Amino acid sequence: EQKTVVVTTILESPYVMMKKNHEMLEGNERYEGYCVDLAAEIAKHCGFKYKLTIVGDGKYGARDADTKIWNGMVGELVYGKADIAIAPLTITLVREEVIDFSKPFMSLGISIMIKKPQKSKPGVFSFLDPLAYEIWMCIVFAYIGVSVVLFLVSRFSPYSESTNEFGIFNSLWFSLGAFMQQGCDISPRSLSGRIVGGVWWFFTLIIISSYTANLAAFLTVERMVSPIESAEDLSKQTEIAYGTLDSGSTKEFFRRSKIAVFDKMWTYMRSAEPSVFVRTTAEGVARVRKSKGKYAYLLESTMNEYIEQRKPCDTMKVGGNLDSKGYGIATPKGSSLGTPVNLAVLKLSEQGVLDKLKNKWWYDKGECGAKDSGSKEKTSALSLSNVAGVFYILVGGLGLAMLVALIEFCYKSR
Amino acid sequence: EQKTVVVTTILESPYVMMKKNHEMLEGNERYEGYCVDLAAEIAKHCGFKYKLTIVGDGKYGARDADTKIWNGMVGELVYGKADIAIAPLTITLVREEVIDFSKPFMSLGISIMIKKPQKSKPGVFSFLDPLAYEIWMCIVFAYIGVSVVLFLVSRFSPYSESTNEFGIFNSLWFSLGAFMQQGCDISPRSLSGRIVGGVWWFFTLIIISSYTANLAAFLTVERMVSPIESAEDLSKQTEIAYGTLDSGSTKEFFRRSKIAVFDKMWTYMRSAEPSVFVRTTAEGVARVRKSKGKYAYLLESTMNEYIEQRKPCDTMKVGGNLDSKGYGIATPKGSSLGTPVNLAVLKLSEQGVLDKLKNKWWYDKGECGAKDSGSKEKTSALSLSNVAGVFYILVGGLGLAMLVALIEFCYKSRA
Amino acid sequence: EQKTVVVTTILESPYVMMKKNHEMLEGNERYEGYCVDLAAEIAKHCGFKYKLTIVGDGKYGARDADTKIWNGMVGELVYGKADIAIAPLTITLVREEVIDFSKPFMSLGISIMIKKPQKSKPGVFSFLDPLAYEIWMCIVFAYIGVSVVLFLVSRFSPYSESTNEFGIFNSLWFSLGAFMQQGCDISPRSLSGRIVGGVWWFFTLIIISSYTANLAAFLTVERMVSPIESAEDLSKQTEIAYGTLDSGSTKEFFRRSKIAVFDKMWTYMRSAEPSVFVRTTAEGVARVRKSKGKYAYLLESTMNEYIEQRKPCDTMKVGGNLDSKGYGIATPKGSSLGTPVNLAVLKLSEQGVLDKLKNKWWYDKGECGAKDSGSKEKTSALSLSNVAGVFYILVGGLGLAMLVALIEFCYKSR
Amino acid sequence: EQKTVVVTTILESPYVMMKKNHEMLEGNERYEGYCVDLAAEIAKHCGFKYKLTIVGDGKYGARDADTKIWNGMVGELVYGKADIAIAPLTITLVREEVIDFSKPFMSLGISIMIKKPQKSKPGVFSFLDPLAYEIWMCIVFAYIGVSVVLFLVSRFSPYSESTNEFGIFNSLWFSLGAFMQQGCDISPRSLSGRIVGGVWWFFTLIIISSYTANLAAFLTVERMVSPIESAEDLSKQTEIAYGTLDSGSTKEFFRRSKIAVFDKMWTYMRSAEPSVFVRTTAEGVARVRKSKGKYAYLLESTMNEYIEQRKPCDTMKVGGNLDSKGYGIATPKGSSLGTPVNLAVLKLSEQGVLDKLKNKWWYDKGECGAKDSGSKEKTSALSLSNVAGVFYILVGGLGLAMLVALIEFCYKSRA
Ligand SMILES: N[C@@H](CCC(=O)O)C(=O)O
Ligand SMILES: N[C@@H](CCC(=O)O)C(=O)O
Ligand SMILES: N[C@@H](CCC(=O)O)C(=O)O
Ligand SMILES: N[C@@H](CCC(=O)O)C(=O)O
Repeated sequence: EQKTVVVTTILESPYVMMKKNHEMLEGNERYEGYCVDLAAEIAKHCGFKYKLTIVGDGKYGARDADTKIWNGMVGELVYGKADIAIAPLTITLVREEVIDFSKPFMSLGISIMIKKPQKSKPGVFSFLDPLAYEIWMCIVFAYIGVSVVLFLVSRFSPYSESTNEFGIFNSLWFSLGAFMQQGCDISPRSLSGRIVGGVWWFFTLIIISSYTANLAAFLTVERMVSPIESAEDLSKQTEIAYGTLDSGSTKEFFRRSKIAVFDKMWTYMRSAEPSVFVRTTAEGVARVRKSKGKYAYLLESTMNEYIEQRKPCDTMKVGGNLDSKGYGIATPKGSSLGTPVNLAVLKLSEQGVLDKLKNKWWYDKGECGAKDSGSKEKTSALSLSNVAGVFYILVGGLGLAMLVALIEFCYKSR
Repeated sequence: EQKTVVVTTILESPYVMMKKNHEMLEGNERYEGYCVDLAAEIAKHCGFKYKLTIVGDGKYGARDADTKIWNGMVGELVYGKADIAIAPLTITLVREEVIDFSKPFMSLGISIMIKKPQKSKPGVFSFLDPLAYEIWMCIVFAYIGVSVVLFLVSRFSPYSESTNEFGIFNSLWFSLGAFMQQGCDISPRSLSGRIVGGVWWFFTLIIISSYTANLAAFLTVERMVSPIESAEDLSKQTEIAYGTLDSGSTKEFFRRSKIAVFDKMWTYMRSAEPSVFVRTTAEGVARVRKSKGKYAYLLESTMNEYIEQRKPCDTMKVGGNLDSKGYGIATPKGSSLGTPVNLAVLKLSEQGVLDKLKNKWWYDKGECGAKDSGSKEKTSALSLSNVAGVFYILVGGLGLAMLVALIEFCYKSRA
Repeated sequence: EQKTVVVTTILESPYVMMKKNHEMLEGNERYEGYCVDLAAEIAKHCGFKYKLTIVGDGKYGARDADTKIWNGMVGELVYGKADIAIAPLTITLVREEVIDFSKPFMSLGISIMIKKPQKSKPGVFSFLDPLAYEIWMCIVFAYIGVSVVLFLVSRFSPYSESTNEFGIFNSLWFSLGAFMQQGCDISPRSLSGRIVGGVWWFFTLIIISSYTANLAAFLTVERMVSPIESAEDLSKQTEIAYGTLDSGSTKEFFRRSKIAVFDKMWTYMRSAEPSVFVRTTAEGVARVRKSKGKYAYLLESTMNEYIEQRKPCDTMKVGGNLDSKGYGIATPKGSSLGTPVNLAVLKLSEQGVLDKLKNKWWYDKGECGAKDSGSKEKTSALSLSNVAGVFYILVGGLGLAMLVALIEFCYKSR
Repeated sequence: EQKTVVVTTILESPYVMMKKNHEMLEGNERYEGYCVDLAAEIAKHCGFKYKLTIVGDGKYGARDADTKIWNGMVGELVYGKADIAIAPLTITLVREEVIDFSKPFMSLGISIMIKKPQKSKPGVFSFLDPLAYEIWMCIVFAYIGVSVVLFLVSRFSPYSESTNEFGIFNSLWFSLGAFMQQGCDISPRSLSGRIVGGVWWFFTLIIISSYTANLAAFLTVERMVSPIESAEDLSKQTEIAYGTLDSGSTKEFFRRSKIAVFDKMWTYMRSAEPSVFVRTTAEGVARVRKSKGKYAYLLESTMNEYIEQRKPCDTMKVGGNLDSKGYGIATPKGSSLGTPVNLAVLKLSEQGVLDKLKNKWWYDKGECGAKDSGSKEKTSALSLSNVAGVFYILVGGLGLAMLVALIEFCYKSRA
């Protein structure tokens, strides 16, 4: 008369959590979580008796090669260890053909997860950065031209030789002194020269004012670096390594996806030399955190958004997710339990209690309000590294400067 | 053949479009599009003819208030006006209850679209913008008087008037270099003149500082542009506006959902006035183009990402997909052809023709060059264009002095 | 009552709002008195017809002195012209004298409302602001001393005295030109003088850099700053007049209040010139908007909030609530209706419908919601009025400069 | 008769406090405070004898839900161990059904409480703080090296060393003025020297700009601090924690009210651990005092206004009151004292004796009132202290140069 069933589940942290009294409790009491209280609600509607169990394989597990003999979690259904599965498991025809599935309870998709980027060590020459590259070339050519035009106009028969000191060497010297805003030893006596002298002042005044303003702007609200826009970039580059969780349905999806980017990524991962795949969520997390972002991990975004709130907040989503897929309850073929739980799942889908479960197990567990910069940093003094460049230039210049005197003296040695 | 199957259709690119000269063509040949091809695939695989018909009221339709009447294509299905529905009809519970669907053939999410904001190429002389015309003009007038007074004071009968170099031209040349803080070759000696020098120096000290400060502040403000992202801002931002197509089941979803984000959205849309809703997709996207920044629009991501690649290329997606849905071919309740249709759908799926048709229709029409993809977010770099004008001023200045020196020669050679 | 009642009500937008078709709507269907038809729960139980009736005097009503005449609402209740009032009216013993009350449905208090402040025109001399009076003073004494010390040490006996240009006049000239960062031809050429020269350069360098930095910060962020915040300021009031609603029981409360700050306020409000009070909401509103900078108005915080979200969004709450009191139903003494309606108000408080009663009007009409610092209009060009001071100084100095030459000329006339 | 009625009370300032000589005094004189004073007016109106008694567990108490056994003062009132109680217990319906109350004698508001923000005392040389110690150090060495190289290269024979003025001391004088951008009297002649000059010029041009930019940034970040205001954003801020007294009426209010912001507050108060709850006002205040900046507390505003006026003055109100409440004297149901007590309360209210008590217990007690008035420090201006040290450096510099001339005299005076 009486009847009981065995249930399969998995200790996924968003879905099932190990109760502190884990030493001796039964699976119907050992556990709490979205799967646990979903199962309780299902048994409340359908009335059937059950016991919770972990997946005996403790994993999703891969298909047996060349046979597709099922993994632990599916085999426990097919071979009578269990008759119902309530787990975060991907809906697909390659599974629907062997076992029945309920209506999906959630809709979700693949995402990348990456280490949150951090401030890099500043560049040795980064003191140039505000003013952009090309302008320095324009400045150089302008200085040349200005010196030449000054020299010519100064000496093009002002009525004559020796009438003033403006030699070409001295003309370059005047041109250089006028820029860095320093002592002026001489001045153009002639109108055309005073004219040439004039505009160069306005030009330097504007340039310097712009530079000093912009550098001041730069030091406020840094808001920099964004190394990857989407997996597009990850498909163009090859330095950063990546891979899926092993045995995952992502691997089968890529195995047959005809999209050129995804087909290229698949053929690479098939061709990848090191061990790109990870067996566990913990391994996938640790590998990225170890790699300082040099390796990136693919997972269903609903795990990422759970880990995102579990401090430290050193991980982030990027990209607009990969696809859309359902999660649902599963049932082996011919099992009488199938439709009486499927109708209960339909009830919950239309009654909306799942929104209560989602609130209870994700949104109430949000912690990391640091996303919105809830606390304001304080500026600190410049490090020596932020200006180090100028000292090398200085000392090198002095070193060169000594050499000239010796070579001049050796020329004048006879 | 028993009878030609009555097909309901609505004009929507790329699903269905009018032919270039449709008025010249056969009634079915009048139309072209993704679904028109698929209709031929259905006719092939199931082995019967079909008749294309435009949906009379031009909408999917919804349940009428307080009457439970059905209008739109669904109305035509529930009242037996047609035999099969061929349109990007989304599958939802409140309609599944009365019409039958094949296996889904495509998956989608909802998306948000906005106008591309600007083309901010700086003006040729915009570096002057901190000071405005009047300040420069008054500086110009002020410049003269200082020299004039210096000259007048410098030259008088010492009751020895030759004992100073402050001629008129030198009295100019002193003052310009003084204003630029470049120093001088000579310094005034009379008590009167030093006062003038002092006040002109003070004037300089104020002006140059003010200019530098203002330019710095201006760039500082520009750094904080902080554009809207991820639609989360629409929980709090209200300077923007947004809305949806009318009679779309998007509206039913929004008014039926209770998720606090989307509850807030429906609360806004239920109460904001004047009506943010729109009756047609064509004028809806035009509403964004007309609103030019103030009104955003919500639509299926498939449509957003079709449109945004079209020739004008003046709009873009923002944020990710809000949810997930799918299309299915639909037919009245108990239509015996429905299972043959489901088999045809399954075979066309397995054959990959669902890619074939999409690969024809989407990628060739991707005529926008997709430049300025945002892959280099300014990097705070001060572009050369922003300062270009000064180089023209410099070159012109140098160009003039040649001609000056030439006429100076022509003078010195005959005076 | 004759199985029929005329509910005393007042048209006030936080509680009752006229329907558009008031030319043809009649009875309760002329309005949306959700603020009443819940408390009418006992009217539902008794089944008597209730008409939402406009208070005859259109005002909260009052009680006279001497004659003790009862006005408006109060009059029509005590004279038996009306029978039940659900009007938003203040609980006070002066009314408990002749009528009785239910438990108050909500609590509120005295509030004060002013026109939102605005940026005035810039000050003529406001260009001085970054350094303040003390520093601007001290610079002068520093300049004096530096010149004096230079003159002293430069004219120790060289061995013949006055072997260099550094007279006192020239010393003042040199030190002034050194302050302004200007070309000075003469040089100390002496140890003590060079020492003195150095420090003055370092001093000016620091001063100027500080000034420019601070002004740069000043232009980035603006804050209007409210001129007053407290009742103490209103006791120290300069010109801004203030007053309560006329005929309002807050006025009698102020007449009753003995506490020294409020007694001083009252004795001012007694001794202020006539027309300091206002009789209606609209009169107070217009007076405040007319008072660009001359008057401030006091009202109940719930009405302040109800206005604060309306258009134009040009008013603000200032300060805290001055007191607290309840609003509740009022009825003639010992009424066979007034007794049981308290049961309705009680159990409606247990049901918590007060939250809906608030939300439907105060929060659904939030309208002019949050404004913050996120994005602003371009700072735009600096106006001439922000620097006008310098031009006056300049032209004044030039005008003076000629005078010295004429008097010098007349001195050298013999 | 009257068997020496027992009054229950809990110690709290200014309500009731111990006498400083309670180690040796006896009777009700062992105490001071608002309520124990008012007890004399109660005895005046009742005509009865009474004794003060300390509440054993020292708290108001709670229903103890899932058990429904009252404790605290309410416990003593329901189990008949307390004849009458006088304490700042607020009247609530969940209490009124257990105990009687007089007319309310005083009105209250709930308040938030925080530590004072520490005053930003300037440093004597804080003007240096933008530029870091190592840079200031290394500038000196670079200045030395440049000067030495300029000297050496200038005076090596030109083929004769008398041909130029660049002596060692003159070489030190050139470089200093060049670094300060003050110009100079003389200019280097040889190509090597001009190279050195240009290098040193570029170096200063970089340094001075960097210094100015950093100082401007440093002030800018400061300005926009925007401290917490009205404290309602404790519903939104999370870096700063806030507490509430155990068993207090507030502990019910946040469970029992259902306004959304207070809902998320109660969710915080439920979830946060170490718990927000505290057993005593004294140690909660101590917790705030030690947990400066990061911690806050909820209390009756009347208590904050008592506490914040004490000599330490390190704490203050923030924001407006949360609600409105009152206090009444309490007694078991149907006590024949109740109506006499209500009459006494009414009389004392009408007589204004409430103020005659209150004035002694707050207005003489206030001993901190220093607030910005007449003028305000915070507006924009820099204080003199913020740059003060430079003036000391200047004065000392001028003070030194006298002695140089004095030793120059002491040399020359015996040539
Ligand atoms: N292990 C999950 C997810 C794997 C994946 O993301 O592909 C499943 O196969 O159902
Ligand atoms: N017509 C679709 C929505 C189309 C859209 O919002 O883009 C529906 O029934 O929901
Ligand atoms: N609502 C107040 C009138 C306004 C006032 O007192 O200022 C009353 O019930 O009397
Ligand atoms: N004395 C108040 C304390 C209120 C509180 O702090 O929660 C009471 O009766 O509970």
